[PDB]
Amino acid sequence: DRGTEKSVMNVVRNLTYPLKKGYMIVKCRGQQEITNRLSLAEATKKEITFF
Amino acid sequence: RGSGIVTRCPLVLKLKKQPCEAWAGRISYRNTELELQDPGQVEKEIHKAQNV
Repeated sequence: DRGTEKSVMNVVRNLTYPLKKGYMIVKCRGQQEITNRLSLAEATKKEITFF
Repeated sequence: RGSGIVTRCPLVLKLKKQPCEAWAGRISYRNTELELQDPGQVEKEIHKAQNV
């Protein structure tokens, strides 16, 4: 959310770190998603939409 | 400017132009970096730094 977290995002985007197989981001799934154990089709649908 | 404010410790100012948004930070001599975000918070924090 803050300039603090947007700086980390810029520094990873440009690959200043060494990793030859690089970076990635996944959503963690929400607190209500874990409660009911919702179908993975909705997690795919949710994830693609949020990015 | 204050009521006569001046350096109590040596003070190291490092300046580099960049197209990225304004950011300042600071370093204490106990091996602690601090994020200041935009440089408005600088003036008070660098006196506050010297004091401690």
